[PDB]
Amino acid sequence: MGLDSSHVGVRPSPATSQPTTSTGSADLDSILGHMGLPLGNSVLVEEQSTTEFHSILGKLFAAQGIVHNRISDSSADKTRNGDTHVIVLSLNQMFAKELPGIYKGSEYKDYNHQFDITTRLMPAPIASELTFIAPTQPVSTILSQIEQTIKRNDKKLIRIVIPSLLHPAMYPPKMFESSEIIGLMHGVRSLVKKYYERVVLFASISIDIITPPLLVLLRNMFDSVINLEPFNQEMTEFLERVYKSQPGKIQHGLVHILKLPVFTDRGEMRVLKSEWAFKNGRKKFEIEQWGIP
Amino acid sequence: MGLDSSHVGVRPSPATSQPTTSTGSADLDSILGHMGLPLGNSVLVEEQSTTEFHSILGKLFAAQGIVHNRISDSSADKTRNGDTHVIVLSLNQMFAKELPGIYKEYKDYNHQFDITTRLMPAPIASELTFIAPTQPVSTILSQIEQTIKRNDKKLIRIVIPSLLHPAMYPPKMFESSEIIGLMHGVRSLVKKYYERVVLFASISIDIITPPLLVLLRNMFDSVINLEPFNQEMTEFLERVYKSQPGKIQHGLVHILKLPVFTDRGEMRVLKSEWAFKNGRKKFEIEQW
Amino acid sequence: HNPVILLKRILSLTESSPFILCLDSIAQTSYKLIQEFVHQSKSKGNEYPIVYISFETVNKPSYCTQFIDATQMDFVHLVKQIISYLPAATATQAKKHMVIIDSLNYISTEYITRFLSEIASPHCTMVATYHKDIKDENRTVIPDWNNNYPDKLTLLQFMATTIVDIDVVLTGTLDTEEVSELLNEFRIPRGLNNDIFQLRLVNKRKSGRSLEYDFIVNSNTHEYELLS
Amino acid sequence: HNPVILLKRILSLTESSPFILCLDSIAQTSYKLIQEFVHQSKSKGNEYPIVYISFETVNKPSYCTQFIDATQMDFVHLVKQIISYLPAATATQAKKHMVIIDSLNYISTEYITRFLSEIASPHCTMVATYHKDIKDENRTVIPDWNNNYPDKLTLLQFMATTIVDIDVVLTGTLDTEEVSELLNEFRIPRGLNNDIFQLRLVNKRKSGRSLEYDFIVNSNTHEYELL
Amino acid sequence: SVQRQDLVLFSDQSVLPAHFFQDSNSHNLFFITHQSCTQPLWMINALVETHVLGSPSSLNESSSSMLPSSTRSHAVLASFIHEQNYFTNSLNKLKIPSNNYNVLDFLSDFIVNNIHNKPRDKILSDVLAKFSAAIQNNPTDTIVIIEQPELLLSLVSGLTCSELNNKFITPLLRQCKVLIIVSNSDIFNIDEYDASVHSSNLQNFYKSSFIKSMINLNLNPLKTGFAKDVTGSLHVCRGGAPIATSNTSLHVVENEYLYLNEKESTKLFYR
Amino acid sequence: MGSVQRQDLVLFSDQSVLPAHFFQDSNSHNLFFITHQSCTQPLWMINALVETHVLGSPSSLNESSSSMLPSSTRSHAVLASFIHEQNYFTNSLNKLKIPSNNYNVLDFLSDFIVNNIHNKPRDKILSDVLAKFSAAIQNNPTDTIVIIEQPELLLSLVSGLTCSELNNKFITPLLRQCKVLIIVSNSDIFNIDEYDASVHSSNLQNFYKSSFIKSMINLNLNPLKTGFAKDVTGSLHVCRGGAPIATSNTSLHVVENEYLYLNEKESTKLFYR
Repeated sequence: MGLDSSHVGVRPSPATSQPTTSTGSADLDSILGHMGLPLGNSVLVEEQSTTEFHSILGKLFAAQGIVHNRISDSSADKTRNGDTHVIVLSLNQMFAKELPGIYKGSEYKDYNHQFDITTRLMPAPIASELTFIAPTQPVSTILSQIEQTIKRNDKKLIRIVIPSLLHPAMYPPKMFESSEIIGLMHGVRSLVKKYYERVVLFASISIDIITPPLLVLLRNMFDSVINLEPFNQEMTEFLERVYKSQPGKIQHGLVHILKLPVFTDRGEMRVLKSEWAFKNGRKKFEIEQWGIP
Repeated sequence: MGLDSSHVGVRPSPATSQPTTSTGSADLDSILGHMGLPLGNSVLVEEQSTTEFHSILGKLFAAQGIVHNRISDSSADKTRNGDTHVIVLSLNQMFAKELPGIYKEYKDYNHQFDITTRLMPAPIASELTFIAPTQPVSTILSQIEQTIKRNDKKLIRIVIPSLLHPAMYPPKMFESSEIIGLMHGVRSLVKKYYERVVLFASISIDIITPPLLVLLRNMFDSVINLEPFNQEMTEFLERVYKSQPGKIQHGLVHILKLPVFTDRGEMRVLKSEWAFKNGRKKFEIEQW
Repeated sequence: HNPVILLKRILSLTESSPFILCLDSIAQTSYKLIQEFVHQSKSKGNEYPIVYISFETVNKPSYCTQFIDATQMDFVHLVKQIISYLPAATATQAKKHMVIIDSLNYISTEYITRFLSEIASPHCTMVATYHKDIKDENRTVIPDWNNNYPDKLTLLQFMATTIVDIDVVLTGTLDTEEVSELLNEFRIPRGLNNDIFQLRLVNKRKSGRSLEYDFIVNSNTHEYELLS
Repeated sequence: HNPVILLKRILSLTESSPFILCLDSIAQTSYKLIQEFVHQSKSKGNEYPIVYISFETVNKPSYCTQFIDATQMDFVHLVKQIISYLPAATATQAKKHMVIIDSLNYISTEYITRFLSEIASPHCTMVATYHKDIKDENRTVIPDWNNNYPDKLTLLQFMATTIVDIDVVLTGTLDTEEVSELLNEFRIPRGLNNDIFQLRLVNKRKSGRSLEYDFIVNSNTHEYELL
Repeated sequence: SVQRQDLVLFSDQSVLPAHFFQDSNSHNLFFITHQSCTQPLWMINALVETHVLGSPSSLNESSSSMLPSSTRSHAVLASFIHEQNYFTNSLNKLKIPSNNYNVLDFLSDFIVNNIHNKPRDKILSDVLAKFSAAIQNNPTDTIVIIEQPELLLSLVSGLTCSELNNKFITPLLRQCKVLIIVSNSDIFNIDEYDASVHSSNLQNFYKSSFIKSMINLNLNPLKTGFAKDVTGSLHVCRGGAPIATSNTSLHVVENEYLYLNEKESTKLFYR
Repeated sequence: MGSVQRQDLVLFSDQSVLPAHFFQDSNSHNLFFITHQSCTQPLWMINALVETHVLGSPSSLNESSSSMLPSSTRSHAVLASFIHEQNYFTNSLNKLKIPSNNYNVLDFLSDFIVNNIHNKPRDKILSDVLAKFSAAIQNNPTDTIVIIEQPELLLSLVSGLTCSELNNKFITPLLRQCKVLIIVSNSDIFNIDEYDASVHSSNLQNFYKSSFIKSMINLNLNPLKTGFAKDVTGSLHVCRGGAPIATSNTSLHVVENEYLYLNEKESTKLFYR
């Protein structure tokens, strides 16, 4: 049975013709090739230098899910049935209150909205809409809670967001042991595969302190990976030399694609290095085709 | 406390006027510089190969002491005396039966030996004793101290053959603490009864990690390095001394740490200057 | 903004960066930098209290107000002592405190994050030194084949707010390479621990990429200049 | 002197060396050398019984006489079982024995000597091989700095009477450095593990320095030429 | 353009000759290693299709006549990274009957029902029993494919490569005719970093498996600059152990194929 | 260039080998670091330091200007070592007519293992060693220098010992109860040929690094790196330590220099280039 086809936030893919959902950023979906994340998969957005661009993506995911549930609650003059419930594995309780608000400034619609960083989403999400799971509890207990929460919401779209995976201030050294982290990721992958008709997964990690073995293990475990690299000194200085006349035409760094969705699962080599750029604007975060000046 | 004043085996050193004892080979006593190894000291001899040459050196070392003991004839109450008791720290008790016999100013201080002959009669338990190296270090130290205390004024010769052999020493003793503590205790004992006790040992370095090597080298008083030649050197020497079958040197001798000379702040290194040869009658060392 | 101004501001501690790291080798120690720090703090007139932690120090510094001999005393009571000597949990009009730790090489890796979180507070800032040449012990207890936890240096470099690297400047005829070899084999040459040294400064920007600079510092004239 | 005669004599088990060690890698395995050994021994009447110990292989060779699966039982049972298949301290001069170990990389280091202290006998010839790439297991010995025991390879090389090293002869248009860097990336090229290969033989004597000789062996025509 | 080619493995021009099954007490191993960007779906599918239908019709574009097969011939597939449905969906595009292949699930509920509150010996014994029960009922013609077993080393703590070989791999190989190991070689390909001693217990398994193998297949991307005309390059090379066959003249042929992947189609050609 | 004339020994700015200012104050502990190889034992260094502290001035190497004592005749020295014995120090000192009541010797070699290490834990043995040391300092008041030679051997004696443990319970607590301390150590571990022990035996080198860091002056004796004739024994280098001098005179500083010494029978010289 899965998710009811009356749901608004899910659209069949062009190629696979399978259920797909957007991430809240149109450029991110466009890069993925499916213009969305097909249900039953995952994605990893690793980061270089201490910079913290990924929190924007995590908040965009959570806000898109919350907004879908909110329009479902509204259901203006019809029965839209855009139900969505979001589960976040973290301990930053303020995260729920940091979701950006909608953008109200000056084909298939209602799929992906437009968000504003400066604004704030209101009212605050209710407890039934959003739950948090402590990342310090034992692996078995966490898996049990995730399974129960999945079971309780029988007919709701589920997004599992793991913000800032493997942060030293966020996890004890015991959790850094290979067995614990790898087993947790394996269990999460199993749970995603089981209810493949309703659940999607998103996560991010900073690779500055991660040993290469754990990095390759995580890359193998997930379904897709995107690498973000900020620019260097001479790059930024030379760009500002000839682009400071237009202060709205300077990016922040490059985007690298290593593992794609099912495209690469069947045996396609699609690794593109240094051919895309990302720019974080005052209200929006965009991705465009990189071009060397 | 003390030994016999007119001991036939103890003579004053030339350069230090200290009691001295010969090691069995006069060449070693010459290379030391003190006309022998002075009492209260020790010597460590290495070999960077798979062969064995230090074994005959230890055999000579034990044989000299047993010969000095052997001057106890039934015409006893001699003015001279050579009271010597030998302690060997090993498990291969057959070694005692392989001691070479006699070949045929100060007199009888040093003897010449022949490798081919044996030593008849064989030494008895009351003179040469064995201690098993497969016992806790405290037990070994207790046994050595008991033996030393039991003998009143006999000159004790202590020789450790084939130190650190895997088939001879269990891996547990290979811990740094155990072996280093054993060497420290033996050094303490040999410095306690400095007027009598002498210590000798030999080792092969091809299986020893450099840290343990430097620790053991520090723990001892004098180090001698033996290095055989390679194939090309052997062939060149064979070609040169085709008509001289007695001038083929097996390898070099390296001097790195000496007796008291070194400990008072002197420089005594000499690399690639002396060549040795295992002659049928003498371990002959000469200029290279 | 001229980098000299930023360096003077952070040296005066006018900035609100909570954690500061100093890395040194045997070629150039660090106590001169602490002398510069306290001299700058007194020059500004903001005589903040200073707390010292004793690990490898026997002579009590003049400028320090509290001395804590943590060598013979365990971690939990050490944290209790630091907390007790620290100001209140919350006080708007409380004077800022200064915490100096001689060496960070004596704390196990599985405690650094917890210790840093517990000691941290808006009232006080902590400066610290880590010795690059000293290598910690990892054979005390061996967990599963690899514990995957990062090393000490990487952990502090990640969790710090400003990175200070101290290097020596050679006046003789010896190249850097031969100097390094001599130090490695422990044949100390002449012309080390001079009063004029080189500094590498890294500041973590609030939003994104950090900024790095190089400088030459003399401890007599207290005149910092920028090397191109 | 002709080293080929010495190689044929040592291969034919005419010598008295009670331990033979082979060195291999992933470029060239060592079972071909074992086949050469058994062929030479059989071709000259030296049809000794062969005892095989299994750690890796599961297909019993035809020439094998006794097959024991050591992958399950522990040390004491294994050594007792091997001993029960040997003469007991009074070996008859009727025939010899030849125990073969498929791989030594699985016995804990500390027991090696003790193992070699038991199965050794005047009527046996332990022929065993060691993989140069398979690094030892650190779970056995405590990694503390107090433990100063030497590594497995050096201990075995010091305790062995004759050392055999197997190397792959290159034929294609690649070089040794290219092959090594490809292997480190696990991009296996073609032409490796062929039938013609180099050799290194070290023989040690109780009266002088050991000696080294390098051969070229063709496993098909049984030709051993001098390099 | 280039000329299409046909896959070949052995001297008798047969990819998976059937006599391997008729011979009794002759176990054999295959080692397929690949990088993370060259996923071997087509290789496994073609192998199963060759075993059941008697020919690799997917790749050789039906250029060869059919070889007798499909008489009760069976296959067993287990994986630690894809559970059950991925294999079913991949297979149900070549009309393979559902009564000839059996898929074991080692992804779902594995950790909860296997690892927590169980010692390692129990884990290995239970997995071996699960494999044995499946292999028992189809003893005549059954190749066993297993993909990424070394992942177990991560989930179980204190588990060593030698222990894994002693208690899991070798007993399984002793009760099988053709056992195929699928592995990922990401570990050897970390740029500007060495893991020779920094991570060795993982590479030990790969090296040991290659030693115990008889034929090796390598899936790698292009070392030179990117060429959209081809995906990667498949190398077929000699293994490390002799073939347990009776035809002494049967020998593997080493070669390479430039292979390009498309919308569910692989093109093979030299260059 | 090529001065065969022997030169006197100078360490600090005031042209004195060992000033007395390190004694007429409280809380002014300091540490000298002497490093030697196995080739060059620093016997003459120890003898010169002891005679300078007790007699009043160095004489074996200097011109012997014959100055008076820096302090009372009570001026005392304490010598202990884990490598040597009592008679060694006694015979070395009696060659210079040093009074028997002006120095004390602690024996850390005789029966050490059989009576101290066996059947005892680490804390007990470290506490006993510290107590034995502290007894000598509590025996007599200030102007009592303490010299300990080769203390790092405990790392190879006690099983599972660490540099951090040793410094935090033996070196620093003893330094806190002393005025001037001297650490004499062998640095052969750094000179093993073609073997970077820093990655393997890092625990040993950690002690040397930490001791040098806490030091205020370093004296290193080394054989000539480039081989020369028998006209010189070795080279002595004087370098500033890693800690400031605990002194009130802000003008004081340590002079950095190098000398070459040649040693003959019971007598060594000291000259410039």
